[PDB]
Amino acid sequence: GEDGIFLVLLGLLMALVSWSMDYVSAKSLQAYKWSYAQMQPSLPLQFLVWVTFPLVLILFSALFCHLISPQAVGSGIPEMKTILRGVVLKEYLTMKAFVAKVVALTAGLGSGIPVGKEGPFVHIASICAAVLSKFMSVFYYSDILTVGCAVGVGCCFGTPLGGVLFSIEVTSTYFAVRNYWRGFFAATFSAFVFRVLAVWNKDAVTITALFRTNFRMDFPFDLKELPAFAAIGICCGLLGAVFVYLHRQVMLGVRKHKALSQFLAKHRLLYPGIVTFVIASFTFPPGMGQFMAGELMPREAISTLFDNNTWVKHAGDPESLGQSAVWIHPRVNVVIIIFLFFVMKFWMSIVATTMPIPCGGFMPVFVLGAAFGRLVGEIMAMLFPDGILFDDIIYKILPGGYAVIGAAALTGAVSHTVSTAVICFELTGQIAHILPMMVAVILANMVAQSLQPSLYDSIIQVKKLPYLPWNQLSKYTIFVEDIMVRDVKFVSASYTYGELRTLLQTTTVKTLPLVDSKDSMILLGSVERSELQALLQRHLCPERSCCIDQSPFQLVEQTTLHKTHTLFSLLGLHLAYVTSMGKLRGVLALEELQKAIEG
Amino acid sequence: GEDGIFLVLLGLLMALVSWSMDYVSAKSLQAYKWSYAQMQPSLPLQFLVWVTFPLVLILFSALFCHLISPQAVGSGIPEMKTILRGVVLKEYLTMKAFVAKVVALTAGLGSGIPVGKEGPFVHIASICAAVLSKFMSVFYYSDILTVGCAVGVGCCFGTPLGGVLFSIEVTSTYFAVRNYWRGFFAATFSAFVFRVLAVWNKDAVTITALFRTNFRMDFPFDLKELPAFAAIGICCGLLGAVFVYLHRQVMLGVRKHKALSQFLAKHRLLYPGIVTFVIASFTFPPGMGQFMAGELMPREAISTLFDNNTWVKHAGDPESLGQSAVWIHPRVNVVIIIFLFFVMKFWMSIVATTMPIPCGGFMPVFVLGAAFGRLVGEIMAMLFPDGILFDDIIYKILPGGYAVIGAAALTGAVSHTVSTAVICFELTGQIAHILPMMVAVILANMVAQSLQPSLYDSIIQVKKLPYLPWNQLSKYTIFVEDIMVRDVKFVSASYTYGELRTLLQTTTVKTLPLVDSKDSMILLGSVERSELQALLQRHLCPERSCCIDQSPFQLVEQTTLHKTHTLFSLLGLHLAYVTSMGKLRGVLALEELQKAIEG
Repeated sequence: GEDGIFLVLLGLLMALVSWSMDYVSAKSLQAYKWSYAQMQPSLPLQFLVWVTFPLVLILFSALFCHLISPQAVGSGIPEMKTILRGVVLKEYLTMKAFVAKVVALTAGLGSGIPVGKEGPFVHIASICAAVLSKFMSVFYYSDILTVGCAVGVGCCFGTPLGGVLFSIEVTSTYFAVRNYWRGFFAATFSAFVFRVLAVWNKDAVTITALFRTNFRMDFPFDLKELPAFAAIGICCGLLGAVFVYLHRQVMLGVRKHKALSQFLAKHRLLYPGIVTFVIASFTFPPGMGQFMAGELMPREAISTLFDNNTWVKHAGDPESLGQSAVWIHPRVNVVIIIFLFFVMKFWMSIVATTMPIPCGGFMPVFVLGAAFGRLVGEIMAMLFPDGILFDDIIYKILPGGYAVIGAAALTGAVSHTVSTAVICFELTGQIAHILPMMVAVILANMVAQSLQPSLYDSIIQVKKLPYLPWNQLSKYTIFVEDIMVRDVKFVSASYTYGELRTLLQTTTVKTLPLVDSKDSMILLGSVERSELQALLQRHLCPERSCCIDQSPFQLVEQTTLHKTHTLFSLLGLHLAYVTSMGKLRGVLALEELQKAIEG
Repeated sequence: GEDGIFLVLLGLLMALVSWSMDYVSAKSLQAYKWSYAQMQPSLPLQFLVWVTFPLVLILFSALFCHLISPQAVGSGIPEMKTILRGVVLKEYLTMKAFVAKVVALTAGLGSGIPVGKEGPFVHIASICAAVLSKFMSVFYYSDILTVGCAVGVGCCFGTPLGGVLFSIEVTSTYFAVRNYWRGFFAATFSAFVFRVLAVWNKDAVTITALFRTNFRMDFPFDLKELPAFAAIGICCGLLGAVFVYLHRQVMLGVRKHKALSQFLAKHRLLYPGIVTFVIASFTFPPGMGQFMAGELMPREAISTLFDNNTWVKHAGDPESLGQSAVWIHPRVNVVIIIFLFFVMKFWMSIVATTMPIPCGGFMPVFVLGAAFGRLVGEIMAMLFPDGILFDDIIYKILPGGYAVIGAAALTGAVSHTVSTAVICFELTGQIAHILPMMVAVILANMVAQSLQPSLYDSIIQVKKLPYLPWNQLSKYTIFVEDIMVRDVKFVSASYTYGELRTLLQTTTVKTLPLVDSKDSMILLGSVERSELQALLQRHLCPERSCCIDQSPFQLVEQTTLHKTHTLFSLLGLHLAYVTSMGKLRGVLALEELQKAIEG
């Protein structure tokens, strides 16, 4: 209840900063489109302004990623899912770097290029959670991490339950119940406040999800195109896996040669923008948007792509429809335009996420899934223009739900989870296609689990971070024999004045192994050095309460590394006093286990 | 993948038995209504047939609950959520009692009284999972329990994600990720196959959820009635808590006196039916259904209750609408009919779940939540008949979504969870009212968590079962001093022929504490007695491979009971070799911890 007050204040400021950032980003994009409309149609001058805006904005964000933030480039979720695996980086969790990312992320979201949103927003959300936890309870750790992840994605998209499911279902092994209680509570409140303020100030008539894709919802599917639903898993996940492979094909491409390393050391700044320059050469709407339709910021691009009609029979008319008018070449078949759409988008999304930016890998992946979905919907509308008969009512198909199941399925394959489709129908506003997208997402996840590793697993692999992985292969010859450290810290309780001042003047660390005697070698517990210092100074001052805890563990010295990994996984505890008969024999660390599981 | 084949065969037979049971139940109810229509309107004779059908059917089910099943009366979820807390009852998990429940549950679902469905279906689902796991892997325990619970509720209602959420979120403390993978996989497949077969044989045009409650979904709520949404939590959860209290008011009412105990021992059979007899006297449609409208099996009763119109302005017409025509008295205001509706339903649902039947406590609770929802919707339609203005379109309110948020909210309060509302909108077919029902469910859950215990917690309390509870109150004076058992089983590895045959001829249990020597008292590990017997017989026969595992634990002998409860909770392990300096000093059991936490 009262911790829930902490939670709702958290989600309050989360909704504030989310509304602020997308408000300013939308104003920026509409101001750009305002000017680019209003000046004149001059093909040197439209090209001029078309190349002036993006890289000024992008390299402004890149300056903020470079100079103020020392290490926060390429940030997102995999570093904090490694933090909940144990490796703490408090210098990386800096509040000052916090502001260094988000407004740059605003300039990231100010980009006309597709960018990532949620991963950095998850990270800065966990920053907000940790800092406000520092401010509160004076006026539990991976709990705050998991809560931060849940409220971050659920305040990105106003999606509570898919947000908490997307937090817990991948970034854990076990999970505590007070944490999901806090999770859905703050996530529901965050999704609540995020939607109302756009009705408070700048009308968003009362509630959509974000996107109301209106359908007839009467005889929707049917099950005759259900074998076509076979396709809506399989190849989708296939190409998603290829994406992962190609991402590694450029991550090694980050550091395959020394010459680009040397010129990067010569000047770090110029590298992303120039190649964005050439896809700026592949964005230009009257030059090459004649054959790509580059007039599409991705949000309204997919809302227009979610049009509840058949564009093959709307290839029958030259009618001024809504924004879907941008989907017509006057003499080229529109299956060819969806061809050039998906091909240019997949080989531009890779270099979009390649550049040194804190990037999530979800939103261009959404637009390619939606592209494939309305692709297959329009081409089977071409193959079957007939529809069915029903009681005095002909029911033909429509590809909007096909677009939304593609933009659930392929990104679920990419994300190696199922919560992505939960976000997908939760933003869709209608829940006709639930069990087909569920079947497709589990098909694509088992394809992707069969073939390739994850995105973020490959990310922590290439970045070579300290992580725990494992793969359930307990071989014959692995023993804890060269791993424990036979350095022994020790305190006897029998230490008097000189010995106590010696302990004051010698050691450094926060808590200590406490034994009976150093000849006994048998551990008793662990004691705060700080409490000892406090007791000694506050007994030495008034011149002129021994509480004891225990060590909950012992490593029997012939345990396999897989079962020891399992042990530290279920404990969630860091170090090991590997003893024999009570008598301490070695010290085992988490990083030592990681270096062992290298083998 | 291949364990997923086991999973989909499981969910296949689950969908088979679910389709079978509700198919036969629907045929039974329509055959009853067929006869009760077709004979004649005679008030002695309609009363005659009206009292003949139900208790014949009910006491048929009660005979199956009594005679064939020795202990399976009052079954459901709380016994198996206690089983995953450790207490195994394999005699209670009998396949033969399995068939003894379900067809009786069919006669339970054949009843015109509101009954429970999911709890017994969860239990028999876990029975199916355990038996098929016994049959497979020859051609992990609470994993099978949690999978059984998830697939049971998700095959009850065709609801995968709310089903797996309803399995995990209450019946656990920690939870493993392979288990939810299996969970949503089989749950999605079960929900898939359950819906298609009603289109295969007996048309259910292709896909609803179950109930397509069609709404205008255009300016739906608005936020001006949002303070009325304050009410839709609070009092709802209030009365739900009163329900729990009143349930205990009859559970003690089960065993408050000795005279009814003596007459129950005289003949167990007659007790439920007679009081059902008198509410049969409170069911009769021309006698007292003039003032209760008893012509309502609950499924179509709530689908009719989900009518997307205002019955106050439809109190304006005598028009033959659909089934909603049964909601009219020709001279009594319909707020008074909803008065008698909710009052008779809440004091009949208690004695419905009271009787010795395996019963869930959800479906009449759904109908009272829906009753309160359309109650408040119709009365604010009376208070505000105006609606709003919009662009040449007047938008007035409609109480169907109000009915569905009530039938999410109060049953979420009753169930002490949030997954119930997930099932609610997942069966609703439209997801307009998501964030209001989320806000209402968290309000009602915090009210119910503030006031009263759970249903099933009170159930295991009154049934006095062996369970672990706790309540985060570590007092000053609790120590593990009178709890460990100083009986020591011991085997030395140095035992030769006569000593080994002595160990063969003496002990009983499956695995044993293995020590170095009995004078050492220091435990080494645990060894299967069966493997020892096998080695000795298969070395004694060919006349005429010592593998060693370790004991992963030690209880330091001054641990508090709350932290020891926490220890066994996080381990998921049963017994404790409480040693000192290696040397074994006591044996601590789970039931001993339960008897300690009695204090």
